[PDB]
Amino acid sequence: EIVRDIIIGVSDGLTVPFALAAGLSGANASSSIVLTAGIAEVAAGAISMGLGGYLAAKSEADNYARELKREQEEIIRVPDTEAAEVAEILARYGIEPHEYGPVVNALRKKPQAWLDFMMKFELGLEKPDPKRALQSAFTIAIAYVLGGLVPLIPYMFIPVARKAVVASVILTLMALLIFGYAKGYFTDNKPFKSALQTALIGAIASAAAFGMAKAVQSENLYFQ
Amino acid sequence: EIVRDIIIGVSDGLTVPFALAAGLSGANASSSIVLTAGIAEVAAGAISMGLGGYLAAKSEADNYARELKREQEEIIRVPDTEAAEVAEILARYGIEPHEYGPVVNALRKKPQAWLDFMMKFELGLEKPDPKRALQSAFTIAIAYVLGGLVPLIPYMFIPVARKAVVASVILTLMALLIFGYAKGYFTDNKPFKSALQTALIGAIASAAAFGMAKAVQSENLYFQ
Ligand SMILES: [Zn+2]
Ligand SMILES: [Zn+2]
Ligand SMILES: [Zn+2]
Ligand SMILES: [Zn+2]
Repeated sequence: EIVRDIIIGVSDGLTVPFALAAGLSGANASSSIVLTAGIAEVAAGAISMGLGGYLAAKSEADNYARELKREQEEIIRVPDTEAAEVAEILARYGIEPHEYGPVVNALRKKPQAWLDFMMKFELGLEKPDPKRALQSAFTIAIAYVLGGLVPLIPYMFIPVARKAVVASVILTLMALLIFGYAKGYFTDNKPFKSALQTALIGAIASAAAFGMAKAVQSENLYFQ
Repeated sequence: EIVRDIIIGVSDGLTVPFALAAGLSGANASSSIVLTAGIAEVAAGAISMGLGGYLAAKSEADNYARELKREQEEIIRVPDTEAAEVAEILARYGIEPHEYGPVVNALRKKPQAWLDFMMKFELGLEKPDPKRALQSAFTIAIAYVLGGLVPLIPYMFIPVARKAVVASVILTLMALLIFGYAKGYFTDNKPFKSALQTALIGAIASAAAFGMAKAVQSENLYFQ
């Protein structure tokens, strides 16, 4: 999870901060203009995922605990109505009633397990950790910033943008092929494929941002 | 899902395209410069989520079907080893062996159900639809574009950016309060809270993008 949040968050700040930066460079914009947009974009990105992460986590933490309660109240007020819904669960998996019948009886004495299974199928069996909800957001905001920084560094040292964009194109394509392989070392296999696929989303968007940076600048003589 | 993808995708293109646009306006940048960055950013965003959506969906479609096979091969080659892992599942929920013992026997004759449950707990019970995987990406790219367009429209009609940003601030704050309430009409309740919370992520990031647009422009006399 946190390994995914810090790598899935890096691959967003590596692509869009690069794509805009290259697009701005392509439309003959000054390094300084490429930074002001890019840093405005990185920070505006990190806040949006930072709070978006802790608005979904803090909403699902509340919702699944609230959904935990609503199903217990259905298990309590009308015990057979809740029994039938998970009798259906037992039934659903080709389990013939004369054996699962006694199961409900032991379940009616001990709440947790019977509940937990109906719960598993209602709330997805995902009772979450409250602290790791916050840790998900801070880790995704940080990794997203650190990935936006990578395409931007050269424009900080090189004030001709069409000079910097060549250093930026190689640095981040190196970074996309490194952090593409790392997103394949974990989770799904074939890390050389993931490397090339993150490099290719880079290219597609950096080229679209270039197509569109130029198209809006299309009547101006200099970048205005 | 598709209702979430088209509304969760709108709330990204409403916030970051606005935040940069306001930040650029705040640093005394021309409408035309605010469009060239913003349209570069919207398109570079839509490609990144467009392909990111169909690289995770097409990877999990393959992975869970591949994970479906690996567990069947463990269920086949060493039937008792797979039995023990889901005998553990049965055991785990306070189910005493003399009743679930006969369950495994009927399960050893019929593969699907026994498999499906171990599968449910290994692959999250999420065998996915291949077509809806693609529909998720096209719907999130489209909703993300349409949401970037909304903060940008006024700069297209109004060439003084500090004039346009006032129309943009009201249009999209209207849009965040409308599409914040709609993300509360579905999923979690309390839609007036969700409205105000999407409006507030707007403000936090639009203010951070403003803080940073200005800070990089801090030594220039005019926007350079
Ligand atoms: Zn129930
Ligand atoms: Zn029920
Ligand atoms: Zn197993
Ligand atoms: Zn096993």
